[PDB]
Amino acid sequence: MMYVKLISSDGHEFIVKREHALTSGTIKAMLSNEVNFREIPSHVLSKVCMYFTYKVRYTNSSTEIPEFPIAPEIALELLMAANFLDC
Amino acid sequence: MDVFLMIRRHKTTIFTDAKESSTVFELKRIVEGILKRPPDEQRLYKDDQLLDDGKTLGECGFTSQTARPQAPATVGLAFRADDTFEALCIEPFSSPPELPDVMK
Amino acid sequence: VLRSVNSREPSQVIFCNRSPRVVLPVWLNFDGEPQPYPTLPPGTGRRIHSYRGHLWLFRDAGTHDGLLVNQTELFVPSLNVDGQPIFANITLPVYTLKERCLQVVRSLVKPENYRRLDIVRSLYEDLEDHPNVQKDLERLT
Ligand SMILES: CC(=O)N[C@H](C(=O)N1C[C@H](O)[C@H](F)[C@H]1C(=O)NCc1ccc(-c2scnc2C)cc1)C(C)(C)C
Repeated sequence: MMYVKLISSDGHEFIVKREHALTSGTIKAMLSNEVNFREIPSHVLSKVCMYFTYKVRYTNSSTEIPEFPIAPEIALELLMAANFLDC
Repeated sequence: MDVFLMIRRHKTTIFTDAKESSTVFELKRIVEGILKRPPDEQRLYKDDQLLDDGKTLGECGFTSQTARPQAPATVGLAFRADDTFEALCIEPFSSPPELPDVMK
Repeated sequence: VLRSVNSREPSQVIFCNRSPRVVLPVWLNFDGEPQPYPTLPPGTGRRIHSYRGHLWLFRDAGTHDGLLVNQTELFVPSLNVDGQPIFANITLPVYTLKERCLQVVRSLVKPENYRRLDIVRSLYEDLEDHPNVQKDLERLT
């Protein structure tokens, strides 16, 4: 199982499956095994990593799908990061 | 049933999944592959509680409906350097800024 | 192009809302015009009388966000076998993270203030371009 390291602006190092990270076309390009993000704080990048897990678990599933939750405090910063990462 | 986790030590966070029926020791094997440290140099935690190698993740309270993909459960990690284990330490995430006027 | 066929052949259906949103069923009439019907609260159902060859789609009643029905965009009632109704499972799609972020922001900021936000102009346009049934019909044609 291959993993990769995504690093926030504040130094937090998140470690996820390579398959999950390639959800983002932007990250796919920055690889083709670590990537630094100078604009994205850890409170945003953790939510991005949770979205990967969510997408891969519920894409094309006939079971019921729960809502992906987003706190109002982080909505604007997360919006900007999803626009950049194209996810 | 799959459970979804964040395994955290200092400024390191690992996102991974495991079976409810799998063991604490087997979770250390997973860490070993990623961080290159053998099981005997690792301690794992639910909050402040040290976890036994033989127990299942389900026994230790990680169930498929609490440890979800969009909201995974946290498992503490601590290493041994030489003779003694370090104290469990987890750096918090960054703080969000104040909500702008138009969102209040 | 997209319109119900006037078949006059009955078809009993169950609308089953397996989403957390309040649902608005939309019948496309014989001229292709969207016609709204009464809403379903989350986790509820209704047995209704439709007809073979008719077209339906489903939306969030308050924000008009698009929903899926038996895994897809459009639902068309078919022949009832053994007097059993056709099931119509209404669910959340896996929205992109971008589109989800827009939903939450729209629900927090009043449309007059989208411009006072500190973001690039093309995100102001993405916020103002809220989901709309007319556009999605044009798209799917
Ligand atoms: C012969 C024909 O095509 N009749 C149409 C008709 O009866 N329709 C069009 C659709 O097939 C629809 F299913 C049906 C209809 O209007 N049935 C009554 C009805 C009333 C309420 C509801 C709903 S939707 C959510 N809650 C309810 C109670 C569903 C169906 C007319 C009257 C609208 C022309």
